[PDB]
This record gives sequence, C-alpha cells and structure tokens, in this order.
Amino acid sequence: AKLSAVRIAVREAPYRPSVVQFPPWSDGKSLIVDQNEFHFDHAFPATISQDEMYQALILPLVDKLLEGFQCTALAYGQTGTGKSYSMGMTPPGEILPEHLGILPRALGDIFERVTARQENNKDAIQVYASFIEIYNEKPFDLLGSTPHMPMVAARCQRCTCLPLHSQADLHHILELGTRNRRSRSHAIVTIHVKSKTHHSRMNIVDLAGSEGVVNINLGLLSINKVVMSMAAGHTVIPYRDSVLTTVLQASLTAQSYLTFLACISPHQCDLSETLSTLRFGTSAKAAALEH
Amino acid sequence: REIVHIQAGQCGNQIGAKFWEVISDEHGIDPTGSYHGDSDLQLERINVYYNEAAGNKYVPRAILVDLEPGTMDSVRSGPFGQIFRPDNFVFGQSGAGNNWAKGHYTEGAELVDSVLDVVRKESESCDCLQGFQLTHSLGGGTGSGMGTLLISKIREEYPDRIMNTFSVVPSPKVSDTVVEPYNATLSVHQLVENTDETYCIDNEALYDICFRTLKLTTPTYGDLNHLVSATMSGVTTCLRFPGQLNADLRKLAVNMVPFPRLHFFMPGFAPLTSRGSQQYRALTVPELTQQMFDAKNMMAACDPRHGRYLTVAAVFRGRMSMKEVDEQMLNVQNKNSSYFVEWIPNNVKTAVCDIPPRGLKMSATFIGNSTAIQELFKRISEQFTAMFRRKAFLHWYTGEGMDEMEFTEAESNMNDLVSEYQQYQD
Amino acid sequence: RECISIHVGQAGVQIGNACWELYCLEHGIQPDGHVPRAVFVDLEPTVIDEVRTGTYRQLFHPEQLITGKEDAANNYARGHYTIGKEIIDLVLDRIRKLADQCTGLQGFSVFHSFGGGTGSGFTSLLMERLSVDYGKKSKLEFSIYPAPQVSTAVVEPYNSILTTHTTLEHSDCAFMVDNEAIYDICRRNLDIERPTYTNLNRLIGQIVSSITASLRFDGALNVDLTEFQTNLVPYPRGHFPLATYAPVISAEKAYHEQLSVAEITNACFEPANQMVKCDPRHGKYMACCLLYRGDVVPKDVNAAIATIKTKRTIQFVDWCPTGFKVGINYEPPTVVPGGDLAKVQRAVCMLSNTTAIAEAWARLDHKFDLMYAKRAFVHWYVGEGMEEGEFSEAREDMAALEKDYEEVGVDS
Ligand SMILES: CC(=O)O[C@H]1C(=O)[C@@]2(C)[C@H]([C@H](OC(=O)c3ccccc3)[C@]3(O)C[C@H](OC(=O)[C@H](O)[C@@H](NC(=O)c4ccccc4)c4ccccc4)C(C)=C1C3(C)C)[C@]1(OC(C)=O)CO[C@@H]1C[C@@H]2O
Ligand SMILES: Nc1nc2c(ncn2[C@@H]2O[C@H](COP(=O)(O)OP(=O)(O)OP(=O)(O)O)[C@@H](O)[C@H]2O)c(=O)[nH]1
Ligand SMILES: Nc1nc2c(ncn2[C@@H]2O[C@H](COP(=O)(O)OP(=O)(O)O)[C@@H](O)[C@H]2O)c(=O)[nH]1
Ligand SMILES: Nc1ncnc2c1ncn2[C@@H]1O[C@H](COP(=O)(O)OP(=O)(O)O)[C@@H](O)[C@H]1O
Ligand SMILES: [Mg+2]
Ligand SMILES: [Mg+2]
Ligand SMILES: [Zn+2]
Repeated sequence: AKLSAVRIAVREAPYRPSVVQFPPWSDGKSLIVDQNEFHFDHAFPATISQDEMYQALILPLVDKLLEGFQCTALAYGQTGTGKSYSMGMTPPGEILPEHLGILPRALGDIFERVTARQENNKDAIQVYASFIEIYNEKPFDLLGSTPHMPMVAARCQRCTCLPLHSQADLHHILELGTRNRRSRSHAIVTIHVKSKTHHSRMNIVDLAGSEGVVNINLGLLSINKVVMSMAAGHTVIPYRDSVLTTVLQASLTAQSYLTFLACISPHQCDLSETLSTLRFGTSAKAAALEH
Repeated sequence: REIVHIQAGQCGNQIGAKFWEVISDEHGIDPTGSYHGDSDLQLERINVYYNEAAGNKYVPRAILVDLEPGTMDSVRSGPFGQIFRPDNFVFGQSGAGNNWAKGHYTEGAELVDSVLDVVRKESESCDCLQGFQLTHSLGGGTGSGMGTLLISKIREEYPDRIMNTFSVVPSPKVSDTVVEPYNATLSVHQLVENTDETYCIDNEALYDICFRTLKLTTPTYGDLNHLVSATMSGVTTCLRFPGQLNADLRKLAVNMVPFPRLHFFMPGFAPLTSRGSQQYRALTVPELTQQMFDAKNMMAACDPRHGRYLTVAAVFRGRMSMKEVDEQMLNVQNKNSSYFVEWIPNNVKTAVCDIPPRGLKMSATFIGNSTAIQELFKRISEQFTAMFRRKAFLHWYTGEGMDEMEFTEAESNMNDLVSEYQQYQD
Repeated sequence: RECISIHVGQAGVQIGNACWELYCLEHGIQPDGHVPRAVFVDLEPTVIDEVRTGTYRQLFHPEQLITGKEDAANNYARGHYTIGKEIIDLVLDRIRKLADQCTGLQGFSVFHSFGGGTGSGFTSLLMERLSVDYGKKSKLEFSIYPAPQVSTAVVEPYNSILTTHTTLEHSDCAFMVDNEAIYDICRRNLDIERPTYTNLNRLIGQIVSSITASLRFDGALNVDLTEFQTNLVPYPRGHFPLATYAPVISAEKAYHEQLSVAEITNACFEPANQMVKCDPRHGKYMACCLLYRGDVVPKDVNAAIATIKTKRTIQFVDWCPTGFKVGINYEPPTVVPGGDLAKVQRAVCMLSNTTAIAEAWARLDHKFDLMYAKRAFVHWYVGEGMEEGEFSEAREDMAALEKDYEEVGVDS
C-alpha cells in the first residue's frame, strides 16, 4: 500500500542579504529562491527555535510511533546548513538546553508517554537505540564490537540496539557511536520501541553533505523511487537501489511515515547547492502524491 | 563499447559453447582462426566480445566458472572449445556439489578471488566497458550459488557497467533436479538485487517452442541451447551493429525497467519456422510481430496472455520500413490494449538494426517485461515453502555453513518480488 | 550572412546527412568538392561513424564530427547532465571555431530529435550555452518531435518535456516536423508502405533546403533568417512553427506535375500535407512564411494568397491583420536523381505558428504525467544528476505553454 504521510520541511540556516525570501503574504510553507517559488509542508526561517521546529515537525510522529507505525525523519542538504544541529546528533550533555535537537526531544516525549501509559498498559514497552553509519555505500554498526566492519544481508535488522532508560543513556550511545565513527558519511540513529508483539522505529537520519565536486546523492534519490514505486504499485520496490533504502526498508512500508528536512544556506555563494536541495524537495513532494 | 560474457556453472557453461558457437559465425571467427567474415561489417564492432593479440586470434572475452572439471573439460575438448585462452578457465576441482550453499559460501567462495582476478583482467582490457553477460541455471551449485556470487562481487566493482543475466529458471512440469527451488529461490534473491536485466529461459518452454514451432522431433539439449543463444545474439551483439534506429544494452535497460527491482524479461525470436516446408518466407513483418507476440514462442514458461506488459523491445535486425515497423507495433498495442498496461503510453521500444542473422532475410528479437512472470516466481516460491516447511534437504545446506534465516530471507525477498510485480498488473 | 548548423543525436545526424545531401546535389559540388559549415554530435560512435564510413565521407572534417565513444542512453538527464556534459566544451569549441572563421554570421540551424538521449538532453545545454555566448544571433532549432501515437522510446515524453523547457528560453524559432505525420504523406501523397528513415530524411531534407539553402540564395523576394523569427514569432517563447511542402507528388505514379501556383499553395493548408500530426483541428494560424521557389509570378502569389485570406475556414488569429510572409526564390527545387520525389518546377515550403500545437503539446504533456505519476523510469535520471525538481519543475514549465498557446489565440 501507500505510506501514511510523506512530509517535506525546509529550514534556513543562520546568516553569517539572504537568498531565501519568505513572502510577506504566504501560508508559511512557501519560499522564493533565485526567483523560483517553492511550496512544502513547512518553511522555517533562521529564527525558528529547536523547540518550535520539533513541536511542529516531529512531535506529531511520536504518537504514531507509539501506535506502532514506523517513522523516519531525514535531514539532507549542503554541509554546514544545520543538519546535525537540527537532528540532535551531538551528545546532549555537551549541548545547551535551547540548542538540543530532535533526537533528545523525541526520546523525552517517548519516555513520558510510555510512563503515562504503563498503567493502562496492555503489554510492557522497552526502548532502545541503534547507530548505523553508511560510508561509501557500506553499512557500519557503530554500537557493536566491529564498528569498522561492513555489514551485509543483516544491516536491515541485525544490528546492536542498546537500552534506553534516560537521556544519559542516549548521551552514551551518541558518544560511543561518534568515537567509533570514521567521501560521504551518513548517520542513522534509530529509537526502537519494542513490545512482545510490536516493534516500531523512529529513524533519525543525518545525511552527509549533498554538495558535489552512485553520485553522492542517491539514497533519498533512491528514496523517491521507492515512494513512487509503492504508489503506482510496481509490485517490486527498488530497496536495493541504495544502502539507505535497504537499511530503512522495514520503515519504508505501508502506513509508515516519512518526513524530509531540507536544510539550506541563506548565503549567495551557496545558491546552486540551495537550489539543488529545494528542487529535490519539490520532487519528493510530487512523489508523496497518492499517499 | 564492450562486454564480458560469464559462463557460470555447467549449464551456463554448456550454453556458453552454443552462445559462442553461434556468435562467432555471426562474426566469422573460426575455432582459433580469425575473421573469415563473408562481409566487412561483422568486424568494425567485434571488440564487444573479443581481444586483439596475434592478428588472426580474436579470443572470446568470457569467463568459464565451474567446480566440476569434466564439464569445462568437455567444452574445452570439443568443437570451438580451443578458442578460449586457458586463463579464462576458472575451475574448482573440488566437489561441485549440487548445493547453492556449497558453491556460494563454502566451495565457491574460495574460487571467487581467482575469478574476480580475471574478470578484472578482462574488464581492464581496453576501450570502454558496457556490461557483462551471465549464463547459468538457478537449479544447482556452480550455477545459482557461485554464479550468483560472481555478480554480487561484479556489482560492487563496477556499479556503473550493466549486468544482463540469462537464467534458466526451473522448468515447471518436471524438475531436472530435486532441491531446485532451494538453489533457485536463493539465486533469484541475489539477482533481484545486483544484475539489472535478466532473461529467463525454460527448458520446457523451449521444448514446446522447439517441438511444435519446429516440427523437431528429437530436440537435444544442444538445440535448446542453440535456440536460446540465438536470442542473446539478437539482443547484444546485434545492436552493436548499425541501424536506422539502434539501441544498446542501456537503451534496452533504460526503456525496459520502470522500477529498480531489475525485473526479468522473456526473450522471443522472430523467424521460427521448421526447415524445408515451412520456409514460407512470410516474413514481410506482420509475420514477425505475429510471431514474437503470440503466447507460445516466449522462451519463458508463463504466457503473456496471463498478465500485462510494462515494456517490450522488438529488436529487429534486417532491412525494413521504419513505417511498417513503427506502424505494426501500434495496431499490436491497440488490438491488445487489454494486456499492455496503460500508464505507459508507448510500452513498446522499437529497435532496428540493419544486417540480419547471417543466413536469414529478416528477424527480430523480443525482450518482454511482462507482469506475467509473476506466475513463475510464484511457482518457485511455492515449491520452496512446501519443502522448506519440512526442511527437506536442508542439512546439505546448513551442514555446509548456511543459516536457517538465509532461506527465510531469499524466499521472502523473491516472494515479495512476486507481490510488487502485481502492483502493475493492476 | 551565414548560418552554422549543429546536427545533434543519431537522428539529427541521419536527417543531417540527408539535408546535407540534398545540398551539394543542387549546388554542383560532388562527393569531394568545398567544405561544409556545420558539426555532428552524438554519444554513440557507430552513428556519426556512418558519416565517417558511408557516403559524403570526405566532405567533412574529422573536426566537425564530435563523438563520445561512451554511452548514448535514451534518457535526457544522462545526456544533458552526467555524460553529455563531458563533450559539450569540445562541442562548443567547434561552434566557436567554425563561428569565427566566417564573416558576419546570422545563427545556427540546430538539428535534433526531441525524444532521444543525445538529442534531447545534450542539445538542451548546447543551445543553452549558445544563448549566452551569442545571444546576439538567431537560434532556429529544427526538431523532429514525438510521433503522436507511433513513438519509439518508452520514455520519449520524459525526454521531450525536458528538451522543450530547457531550450524554450534559448531558441529563436523552433521548426517542427512530425515523424509519423510525414509517413502519412508517404502513404497518401506518394504511395509507398516501404518508407525507410532514409526517406523521411529526404523529405525534411527538402523542406529544409527551402529554408536556408535557397533562401540565403538570391531571389525576387529574399528572406533572411532573422526575417523568420521576426515575421514568425509573435512571442518570446521559442515558438514552434510547422514545416509544410507543396509539390509532394510521386515521381512515377501520377503526373499532373504542371500544377500552377494557384494549386500548390492551396495544397499547403489541407492538413494532409504538413509533416506534423497537428491537423488544424482549431489552431488558428498566426503567421505563415510562404517560401516559394522556381517559376513564380509575384501576382500569382499576391492573388493565390488573397484568395486564401478570404476562405475564412482557414481562420487566422484576430490580433493579426495580415500574417503572410511571401518569400520568393528563383532556382526551382532539386529532387534526388531517383528517389521518389516528383520533381516539379516550383514548390511551396510554408511554415507557420498555429494555435494548433496547443494540441500536440497537450497530448505529449499528458503522456508525461501518466508515467511521472508513477515515477516510471525516474530512477534512471535521478541516478544521473537530476532531481524531482527538474521533472516537476519542467512540467509546470510546459503547463504555461499549454496556457500560452491557448491565450495567444482562441480569444479576441
Ligand atoms: C537454407 C536456409 O535458409 O536454412 C535456414 C533455415 O532453414 C531455418 C529453418 C533456421 C534453422 O535453425 C534451426 O533449425 C534451429 C535449430 C536449433 C535451435 C534453433 C533453431 C538453421 O539451422 C539456422 C540458420 O540461422 C542462421 O544462419 C542465423 O544466422 C542464426 N545462426 C545460428 O543460429 C547458428 C547456427 C549454427 C552455427 C552458428 C550459428 C542466428 C540467429 C540469430 C542471431 C545470430 C545467428 C538458418 C537461417 C537456417 C538453418 C541453417 C537450417 C531457423 O532458425 C534460425 C535461428 O534462423 C529455424 O526457424 C528459422 C527459419 C530458417 O529459415
Ligand atoms: N525523420 C526522422 N526521424 C528519426 C530518424 N532517426 C530517428 N528518428 C526519430 O527520432 C527519435 C529517435 O531518437 P534516438 O535515435 O532514439 O536517439 P537520439 O536522439 O539519436 O539520441 P540517443 O537517445 O542518446 O541515442 C524517434 O522518435 C525516431 O522516430 C531519422 O533518420 N529521421
Ligand atoms: N537449456 C539448458 N539447460 C541445461 C543444460 N544443462 C543443465 N541444464 C538445466 O540446468 C539445471 C541443472 O543445473 P546444472 O546446470 O547441472 O547446475 P551446476 O552444473 O551444478 O551449476 C536443470 O534444470 C537443467 O535442465 C543445458 O545445456 N541447456
Ligand atoms: N539554527 C541554528 N541555530 C544556531 N546554530 C546553528 C543553527 N544551525 C546550525 N548551527 C550551527 O552551525 C554549525 C553547523 O551546523 P551543522 O548541523 O553541523 O551543519 P551540517 O550538519 O549540516 O554540516 C554548528 O555550530 C551548529 O551549531
Ligand atoms: Mg553534520
Ligand atoms: Mg543515437
Ligand atoms: Zn501535366
């Protein structure tokens, strides 16, 4: 079948004249770059805080995750545009409160709802985290004993999930994974919600820089093909088109959720990279149709 | 451009002898001799399959992979057998056990490096590489296992060059082996995820097409093979010839695969008339499309009439009117609007070479990507479960260092592959 | 004064070899005479090789024959971005090396096949890089846009909705000749179910000769290339007129040849003779450039046209009083020694912008959607340096080409 929802958001990175224009009159989901008009589900200016961005874009997915639906939030775009910052890939301990990203905020709300529903509980719920890195189209388990050893025919499921009981634990897995981490490197930190009969995932994806100079991009790219193939029901999904779509195969299924976060530079010198990132958003936006 | 054939297993090998038996004559290359070519055009593009060393010795650039000596030692001790440079023979005198696991994880895994070695010596030959041709059977060790590995490695070494795969999917009615669905399900798995063009042939779809479309009463293997090799020549080599409208592996690929699975096709030759009598010459053209597009005549087991098409590629090769070609294709697309899928305004990919099959006036290879092939992986997938359920001859796999989750994997994968394909039949 | 030409894509090259043939043929310059004035681009060697192996072999400089041994790929993306890119520089170099050698040129007659890989993509950026390097000239691209029902490539539309949007903001006047609608002419107006590509080529190879060749050639009513775009495009959209020829009679069957002007001109507006499946189903003409050649009395024309201007069933746009550029040449046409073209002593290669293509574009756009609607062969481009952007954003492009060709007409 089709995914439950495919959403696309854009976040303007802080300015160091911005090429990004937010029209005086708009629905808050539009922007203009190099005279081109872009329309997505969310358009966040450089002034939007982490809290607001998380509340608008990710919080809604928390209930879905708890209900058993697979969820994926993926940041993409040029290096230095705030992808890691937005997703919260840096160990929480060494981060100021207002700067905390999506990962720590999501985990916080997950624990809260799990503790609030652990009495009108059917079964018990346990939370875990996995940290996978894709270096040159090769999956690596950053939480295992061989973080520098490629995976095959098992990166889809067989990969260490470490227990999560508090933010401190998240800090541990992020610190551990970061150390065991080694010309593109994508990161996929997944919050796993497991019960005796259910397993839902919240995949927080932080892709490597999309700038140029199979083709650097290709994942997400491959992601759009997957989204389309499912809609038109090609009765064969190109999951193996890339390591990204292979690792997230279990999450790229019917009544799963996919949210894109395009991070863009407001600098004129990055116009070309920004346009590339926004054009991809438009394409993923069209592929999200029929879903 | 270029390509480097790959004779995995015995079958894939036996066929090598027939694919090269043909192709050579379709290129005037005698055993060790050179280019006797009746013409001068069967040479300007040979490179695609040979190499220049002596000056009369253009050696086929293929690989002969097999864990059973006797085989390659039958192909190398017969007719054209003495044209392959010995370096090509990557044998595995080990016990070529009929286990997918024995030729993919335990026995074949060793002989692999000594293969890749050569597959690189040939790739780094010269000019620009296009892709590799792969022949084998998905019903044995050296075929499905070891050959399915050869590609998983190839596709890591050049995820750029293409990968056509000629698989002899396990015929229905009678299986020429017992674990068949084991060796099969396991290899299709590897296919749906590495090669990007597969041409599935069925020993019994051939018999039929060879005993009723060729009143041929004693269709020896050599024949079947011969017929098959006839199609793979129309595909590749052919398009590496001139044409009003020529294509090449990619065109074929970039016009035939709507969705990345890789999808498998079903090849069909054009003039398929019995010798003497039948030599009706009704080959103006409507006669070729008449042929190609009928049920019988599809080297596959399944019948097109049992499921829409996504793409079709009539790769004709013989002087004809880009009008009577481009035209026919249409009516065909309208008389059968029913099965031809709609979300593709022009499913058909008309291709047109010039020079035809040496002795013939007009031919046309057919490469169909129909949703009908759903009803085959179903078959295979069924046979598996019915026997997997009881772990039938599973000890021959596990005992060879395998996994109970490995078989699960493949079936599912290939099983899902059935699913998807239906997503378009509807 | 001159007009270079860049034949891109196998087709644009086959048609090229053809149009290039007709040329010397009517200029008395056999196999080995002067020196052409064009180039040949393709990412599949074997085809340009045909110009290197076959006829008109030594009439070219291995310098105006560009090839990329690599791969063609029937996909825009690859040909435009990824592969096609590598060659472009080199390509340009010739159209900058050949553009210099001359004396005050006028433009580049480009020859491409809309729905191809090397033809759609590549050119897209070739014409692209031209509009910037010589914005101060004419960019008339002669295309062979997608057969209405008899297309070839499975993707064709992907490749043609993409060559249109990228070239649109770069061409001056885009001539169009429909491959299928030309077959009809070979079936209905010449009789032959044996039309080799080599024929359609002889045909455009004719209509084209009427454009450049003879026109750039002295006459009683000369018409410069600029002239066209001026008298032919009402609006900046690289507007696409249609090519039509008159004496398309068979040199064997019938023989009424002596068909005075009064006849050959009427034979242009009947929809069954226009090298384009855009039958004036409603499309109001908005400007026609009647290029005549051979023995023609200006009054004969300034009368034969008058009669037409008052047929009304030929309804011309409103905002256009008179839209008839009468181009008169001297030298009659020149038919292949023994092909299948009649060989009259006067012809009418009338081209025009007709609100008709509102159709042709429509029908070709719709195609696109159907597939895009399912991404069909999308993974083939993405993986070739393109994005959901370029497609969706080139679709929106043409959308305003369906509105454009609608607004500039149908309304008063
Ligand atoms: C006197 C005459 O015209 O004889 C024909 C002939 O009688 C027929 C019956 C041939 C004959 O083919 C068979 O009988 C056949 C045997 C086993 C498997 C498949 C077919 C023929 O043997 C096959 C042979 O084919 C070729 O020469 C092609 O170039 C073909 N070559 C081979 O398959 C080949 C065979 C032996 C050694 C090397 C090559 C080819 C086709 C596609 C791509 C490349 C090459 C032809 C026209 C004939 C004979 C000789 C009787 C036919 O087949 C082909 C492939 O052309 C069978 O139906 C067609 C129609 C032909 O008219
Ligand atoms: N009139 C005419 N049309 C042609 C000729 N050759 C091809 N075409 C048409 O042009 C299109 C074919 O383009 P291709 O030959 O596939 O490709 P290409 O544009 O040369 O470039 P590539 O895709 O990269 O090979 C089809 O619509 C054909 O019908 C020709 O000689 N004359
Ligand atoms: N067409 C065809 N099929 C063959 C040939 N040889 C074996 N086969 C088929 O291949 C399957 C057996 O696999 P096999 O080739 O023996 O495996 P391997 O040799 O261990 O790799 C059976 O389905 C046979 O029908 C052949 O020469 N031609
Ligand atoms: N919205 C923001 N607010 C404050 N600082 C930010 C913001 N986005 C980016 N930064 C800072 O910019 C730098 C780069 O952010 P980063 O996420 O590492 O870019 P990327 O991961 O895309 O290459 C880091 O110091 C980050 O804290
Ligand atoms: Mg980062
Ligand atoms: Mg070509
Ligand atoms: Zn007469």
